[PDB]
Amino acid sequence: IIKDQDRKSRLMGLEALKSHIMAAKAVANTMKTSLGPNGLDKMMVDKDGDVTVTNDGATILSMMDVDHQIAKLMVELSKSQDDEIGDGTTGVVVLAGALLEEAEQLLDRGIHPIRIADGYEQAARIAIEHLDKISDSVLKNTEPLIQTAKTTLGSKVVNSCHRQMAEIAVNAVLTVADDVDFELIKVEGKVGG
Amino acid sequence: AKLRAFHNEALKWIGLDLVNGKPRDNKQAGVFEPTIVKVKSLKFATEAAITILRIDDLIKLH
Amino acid sequence: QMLKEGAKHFSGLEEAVYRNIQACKELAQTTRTAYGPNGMNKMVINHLEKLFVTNDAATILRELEVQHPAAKMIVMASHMQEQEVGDGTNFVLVFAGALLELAEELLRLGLSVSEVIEGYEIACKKAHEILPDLVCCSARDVDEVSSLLHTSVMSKQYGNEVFLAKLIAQACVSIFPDHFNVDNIRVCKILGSGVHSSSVLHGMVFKKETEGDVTSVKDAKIAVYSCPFDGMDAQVKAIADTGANVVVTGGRVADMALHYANKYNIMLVRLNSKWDLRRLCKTVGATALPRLNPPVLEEMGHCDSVYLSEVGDTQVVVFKHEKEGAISTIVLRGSTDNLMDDIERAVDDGVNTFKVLTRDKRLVPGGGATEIELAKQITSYGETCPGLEQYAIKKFAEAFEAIPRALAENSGVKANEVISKLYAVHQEGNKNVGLDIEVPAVKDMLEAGVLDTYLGKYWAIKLATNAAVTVLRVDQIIMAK
Amino acid sequence: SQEADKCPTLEQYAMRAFADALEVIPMALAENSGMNPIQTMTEVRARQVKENPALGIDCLHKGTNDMKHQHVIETLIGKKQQISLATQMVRMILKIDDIRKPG
Amino acid sequence: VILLKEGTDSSQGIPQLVSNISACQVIAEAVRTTLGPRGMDKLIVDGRGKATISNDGATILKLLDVVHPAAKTLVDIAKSQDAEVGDGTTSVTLLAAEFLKQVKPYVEEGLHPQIIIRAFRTATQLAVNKIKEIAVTVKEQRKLLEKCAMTALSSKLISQQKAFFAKMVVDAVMMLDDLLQLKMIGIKKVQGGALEESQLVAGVAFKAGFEMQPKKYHNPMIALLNVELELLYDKLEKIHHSGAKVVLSKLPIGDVATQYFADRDMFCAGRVPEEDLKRTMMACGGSIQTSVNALSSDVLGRCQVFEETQIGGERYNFFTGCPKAKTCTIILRGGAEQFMEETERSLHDAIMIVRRAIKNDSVVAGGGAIEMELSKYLRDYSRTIPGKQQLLIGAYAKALEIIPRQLCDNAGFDATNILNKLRARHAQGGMWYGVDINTEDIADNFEAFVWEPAMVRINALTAASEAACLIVSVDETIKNP
Repeated sequence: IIKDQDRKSRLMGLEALKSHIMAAKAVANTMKTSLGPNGLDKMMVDKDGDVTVTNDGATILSMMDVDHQIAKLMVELSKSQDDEIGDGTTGVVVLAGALLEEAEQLLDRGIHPIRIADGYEQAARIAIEHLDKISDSVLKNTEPLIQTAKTTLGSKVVNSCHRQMAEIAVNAVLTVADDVDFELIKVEGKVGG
Repeated sequence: AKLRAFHNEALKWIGLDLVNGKPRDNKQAGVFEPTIVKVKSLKFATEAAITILRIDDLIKLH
Repeated sequence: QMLKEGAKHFSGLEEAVYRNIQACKELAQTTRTAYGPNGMNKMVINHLEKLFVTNDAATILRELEVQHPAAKMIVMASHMQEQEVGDGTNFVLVFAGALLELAEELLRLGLSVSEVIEGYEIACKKAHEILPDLVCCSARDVDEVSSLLHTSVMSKQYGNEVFLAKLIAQACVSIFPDHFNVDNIRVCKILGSGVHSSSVLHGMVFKKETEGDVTSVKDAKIAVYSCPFDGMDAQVKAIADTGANVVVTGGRVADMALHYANKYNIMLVRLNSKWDLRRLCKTVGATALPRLNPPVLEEMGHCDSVYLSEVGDTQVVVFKHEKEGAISTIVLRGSTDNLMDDIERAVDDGVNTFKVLTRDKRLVPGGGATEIELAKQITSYGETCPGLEQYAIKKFAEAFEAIPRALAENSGVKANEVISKLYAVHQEGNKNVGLDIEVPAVKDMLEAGVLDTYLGKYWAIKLATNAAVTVLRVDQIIMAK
Repeated sequence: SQEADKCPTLEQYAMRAFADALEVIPMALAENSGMNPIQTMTEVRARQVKENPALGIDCLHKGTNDMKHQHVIETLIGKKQQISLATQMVRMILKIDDIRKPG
Repeated sequence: VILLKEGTDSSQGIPQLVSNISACQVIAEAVRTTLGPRGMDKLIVDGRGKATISNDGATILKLLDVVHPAAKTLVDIAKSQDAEVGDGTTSVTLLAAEFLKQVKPYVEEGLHPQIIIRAFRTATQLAVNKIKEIAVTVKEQRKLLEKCAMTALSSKLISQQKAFFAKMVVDAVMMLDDLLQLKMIGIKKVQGGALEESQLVAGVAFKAGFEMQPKKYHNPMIALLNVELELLYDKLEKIHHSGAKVVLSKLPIGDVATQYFADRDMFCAGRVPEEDLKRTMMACGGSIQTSVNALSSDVLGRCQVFEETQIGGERYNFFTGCPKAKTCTIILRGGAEQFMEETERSLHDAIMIVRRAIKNDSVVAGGGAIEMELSKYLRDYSRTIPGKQQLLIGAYAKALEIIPRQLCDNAGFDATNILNKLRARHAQGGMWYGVDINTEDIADNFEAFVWEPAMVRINALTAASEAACLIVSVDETIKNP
């Protein structure tokens, strides 16, 4: 008789693939616009009538009405990316979508889901192998450090003085460096100036 | 089913005698048909399938 | 205007017959599957979302939502039959329907309903005369006892242990059957291990509540109480003066009444159903002492064994070994509640069947054998009784052909073939000839063992008959909405 | 892509697709920059294979240019982890072919 | 008029079996994908949000909104499979449904239900027996057990270091080897480092007391406390006067309180999770106390080593070296959560196999290797067993071909080519030839070291088979709304 009551949603066969594709691709296309220094900002106004002009994906997904499971997953990717290192919270989102966008293609060809994961896994394992190959191991190098920091303080509201923020970041890390501990860094914040 | 068991026990000469209604020795009974019939039966029937399976689309039109 | 008010479903003559008969057929066939070792149980779930998996027709009808007038008559037939001997609960049902079916066909032809009843009623008395003559009287005698108990255990879910359930019921009903009574048998469904673990305890089992008390009391002086032990010292102290080392309270007991009964080394048991109290007064000789002040030493029953067994991992007091234990307890064991339910359902039946023996030794070779014989006899009888009744009488017998028909039915054997064969071999092998489902072919039921109680069949014919007849008379009934 | 060829099997088309999904980031840059994503990747993929991967997409000058010189560097963990996270999640969903959600 | 009210949907004859058969088949299919090492997880949502990612049929059938009779029965089967042997939960649920798919084409033709039960019940028996006649009884020995571990990790993401992990599994199973209780072998996954760092702890380990406190204290005297150590010096003194040099307060610890702790030389951590608190209790053997005044000398557990290292920057405490560490904690270290997650899954199963190795000796070729054989022999016995049972038994064997069938599908390999390729290689090699899904091709399990307890297949067959018989027996469904 009635296995699943009402108010549900059962995705079987290509129905599950499709749904995720169109659901993710979309969320991936949304953030994709806010990628890079030219990133397009978004305004997330919840139900309280509060404005939210942010450039970060995690900040946009944390205020976006996400009902679909697939979308929520994309919300956990930017959140995880933002809770570990933070930088590039946008990338992971856009990246995830692209992969899926391509996957669907292979699917409609008759290629089973599991298999798609396989290839993407091996390739990824190799994608890193190469990225870790082209790298140029940076040097207590005052020059490169202050630089890398400026590449993170760019396209932001703190870009007007990314130089001062980087300078503090370098010394702060260099001091508590022994393996660097982010705990030995107290960030006191007070109004004034 | 009973035919199969009695077909691999009392050898080939074991078929169904509709008259009586039990696996009987058609060879001993006298039920014999020229093998040529069997050949044509299979051959025709077989070729008959291959063709219909070889049909992906047609066009008869009124 | 309207002959009758609104919301009053009426039916007259044949119009009613068709409806009544039809409703009874579907209801009689529904349980028809629950006949023989091929009995296909059913799952009925009432409002309270309760699942009932039983093979007993009576249990089915008394759990099905029946609102059809005539249909309710079938629930009565199965009810009485279940209260008479238990076995044959489905027998009456199916048969009752077949009768109506053969009768209805007689009316559509032009035959008077009156004659129908007469013919059927007259054949009902003839059969009740044929059965007692054809019946196969058996020998009490543990040898014959197990034989009938062994033929009443099959056809159920506990057929895997038809040998155990046979001896278990053979021992119980053979320790206090003065005039045996099915009420002196207390069955307990304890979960744990297979049914091949069922034991026979000579007494009554229950559940105590105190630990520090004597778990295993020797010659105990049981004192059945009903008044609560709440306030507690003078109450429990007045029980130690009489020498009551075992207290069986009917209601709850105060914590201070337990600690005191726990200090006096007196095994106390609270929350004892009203029936468990009565069964304890007729097994050890205890007196239902209301208040806690009038008890004495002459009100204490003797129970040689009152220990705490944790069989299946659940504590249970076993009041066994008494002077005149008139009530024994059947300790059932099951791996699942499902198997435990079925088993017990069948145990009771056997208890009634045995009760039939103590009041009727006679037995007939079931499996359809007796049915075919009666059909044969009755038919001939009809030919000896001239008049339009000759048709009704023969039709009545043709109904008995529905019993073996159902037998080969729940087995997938062409009735048309098995029946014709059965009769032929039955008219030569006599009564004993029947149908063995386990092996689709005619066989001597008496030899196969399959033997039913004479009295079991007797009532069936009468009850079913009289009942069906009634439902046929009331051919016009509106209501009064 | 080249490694996808050195290794046949159905995983070949997979690796290829994976690579194609590794071009989105750049293509997007050209997109959000205003330059035609396609025409951009045209000069990119070209100027990249010729002058090593040290060249990327300068969304400021609209076109190709050596990143190492433009001082547009990024920690390895950034990209490194990025591929991971995205890959792991997407993989999970791929294994999801049925979700019964009541209520 | 009218038997049943407008609501008692009566399904008898065949319209009852069908419906119950179709749903059971569909429910099974749902989990039919969670079969194998690369199963298809299912994020079950409880409407309220909480999403649960499971791969086990039981956990899934227990979290889904089941509102169908024949469906709720499947949940029972899964529960009866999960509480008996464990794995195969999805299988038994799928098989039972499949067995209803191969019989359906027979019912619709007129094949009597009961008769159907005969064959099915006869087949299951014939099948179960073979499991005891074709089961390979293997041998203990740290050498063999380690082998049984590498085979459990091979063809996986951990295979990269399955050599080291296999050892940890064996030791973790050897240490607490008193019938090995999986509920005692803990697995601690913590991101940071490389799989080449994961080690086996002879106790437990948690994720401080003071910057530079006794990092690695010799023999500790565990002092667990539920209450917080905040308002102070009174409580700290009580701990010192008890000999407790190691305290673990479930709640935050006072700033100053921490000071006197570093002075009296006593390692004490604050905000210790409830679960962890219990672990230490089952580890070094420390008793949990709510109040600090209830802590006595007989409440201070004992351990061999206690060190605090920064595995990934975050200092971690270890509780290794317990007198009777009947609750070990496998510390795992890795790069990301994923890799570490998979690791916790590979080892989990690995422990299972190593477990069933020390327990049940008789094993069999998994990967549906036994199924292919059974399906073969069963087909033969068909010829030997003519009549109805013949054709049926054959179809029964055909069904058993679903285990290996879906096995390949749950990876991406063609079910046809393999199935046929299996039957061929099977009828030439032996009863060991199965289907190495990890390689998507047939292979000998004896050499592929792919084994599983003889019980598994047995517990599945019977339970799964009998289930179908139920839905088949009950030829009618009434409820009474």
